[PDB]
Amino acid sequence: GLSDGEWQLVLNVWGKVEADVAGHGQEVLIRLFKGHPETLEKFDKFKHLKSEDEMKASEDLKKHGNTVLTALGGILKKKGHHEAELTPLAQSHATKHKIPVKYLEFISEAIIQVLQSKHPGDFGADAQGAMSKALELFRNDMAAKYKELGFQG
Ligand code: HEM
Repeated sequence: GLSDGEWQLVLNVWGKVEADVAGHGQEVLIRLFKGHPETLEKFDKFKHLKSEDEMKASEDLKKHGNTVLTALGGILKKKGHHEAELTPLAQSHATKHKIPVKYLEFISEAIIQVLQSKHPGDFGADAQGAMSKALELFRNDMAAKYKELGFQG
């Protein structure tokens, strides 16, 4: 549960990611790969990128960042009523990609790091706390679906 006011600060800052979705997606995955290299091991398509210059050059890394943030935007706009948007994600991530929950935590922190670097002016103390609670609900709900799916890391 976030208040209505919190959901508003979340959608507001989300408006700035939507003015450049692939741009922000690409830096989130770089921040993630740079910050927890082990996460790169889950991506066949990218385990061959050896440096930040190669990641930056990567057209497919950019398309995938786009995918990720377009999926996450759809969830956020639901303001917590996102079961339907969430299921399919939990099903592939658990069964197919075998992504532990800690990895969800890693990407949540890269998302916040990107918004802080790119929009300091808009991403003050209030927007920061609201976005954190929004990503923390997303992860708690993903963890529970995992659980009913019979998994979890
Ligand atoms: C904010 C959290 C995330 C979102 C919204 C998200 C979204 C997606 C979407 C929409 C797809 C494509 C359709 C599907 O397979 O479900 C995808 C595929 C994938 N995801 Fe995620 N993801 C997230 C986090 C993660 C993390 C943290 C990892 C790895 C450490 C990861 C690994 C993968 C892989 C390996 C694929 C298939 C990539 C390919 O085409 O080879 N995801 N993700």
